[PDB]
Amino acid sequence: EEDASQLIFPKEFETAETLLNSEVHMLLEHRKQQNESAEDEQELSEVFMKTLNYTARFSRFKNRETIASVRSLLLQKKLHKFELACLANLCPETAEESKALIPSLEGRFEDEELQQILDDIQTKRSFQ
Amino acid sequence: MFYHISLEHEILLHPRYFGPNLLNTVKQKLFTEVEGTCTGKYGFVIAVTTIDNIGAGVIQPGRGFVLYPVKYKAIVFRPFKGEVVDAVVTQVNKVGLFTEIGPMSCFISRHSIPSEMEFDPNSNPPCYKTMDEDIVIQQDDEIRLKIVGTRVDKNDIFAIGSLMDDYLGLV
Repeated sequence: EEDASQLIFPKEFETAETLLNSEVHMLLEHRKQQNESAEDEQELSEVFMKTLNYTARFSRFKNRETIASVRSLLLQKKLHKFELACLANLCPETAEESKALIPSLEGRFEDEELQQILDDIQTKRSFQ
Repeated sequence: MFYHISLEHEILLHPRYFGPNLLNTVKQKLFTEVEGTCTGKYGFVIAVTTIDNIGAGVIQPGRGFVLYPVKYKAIVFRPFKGEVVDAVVTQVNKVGLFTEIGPMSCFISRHSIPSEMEFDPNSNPPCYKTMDEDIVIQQDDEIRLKIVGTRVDKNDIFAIGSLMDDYLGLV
């Protein structure tokens, strides 16, 4: 019934906002600092831990401010909450690839423009 | 995909357990009941971001405990069919690829792996490679997959993936 490749999502996830793995990581990092300090609270869940590591391991923008610039950059482009977060997480490098991974992007922009967005994202990438 | 959404949850408490500070108790009980849980509807509740509001306690003659409705912001992970995600390979087997995306497991059927990737049991760490040894996928490698189906067995969700499309595979 649902299919992200056509931006067909369930109702529940409509009024929702997407999060980059980087943002998730930042948020989870804060929740940990809270659990750590201020005792009288059980260790966090396995689900947390696994998400904390996965998220970190795939965070492409390690700086808080950087993250915001990526978000805003894409934000001002006719993109779906899903499409935005997906471009930031997967960072494809070419429009072709881009369209392949996120078919919903087809026909939204000229390859030229789409390649601009991809290239800008790469620029914010906090390589290592 | 990760989302930041608003969820609801009811906390039931008999007076005897209000603790020195109720609001805190309600809050501590909430974190404990929802964090780590999973549903087919919203998926994995990764963590409670904020407690927006604690409704007025409900006292319905008959119950001896009071029901406190709670609205909160949480980070959830809800995969969808058609979504492309980066995964971590946890195991190479002659049956396929067992990977993990955050808290959710995802299985890539050998049948859903391009034919150029022959299976090699004899390889040091078992793996899938092109006869060309050009591309090699093994345990702990990061790969890109397209989720083909999702399942919910006992409130926990898991998925099935494929490496059949273009621009998928080794990262």
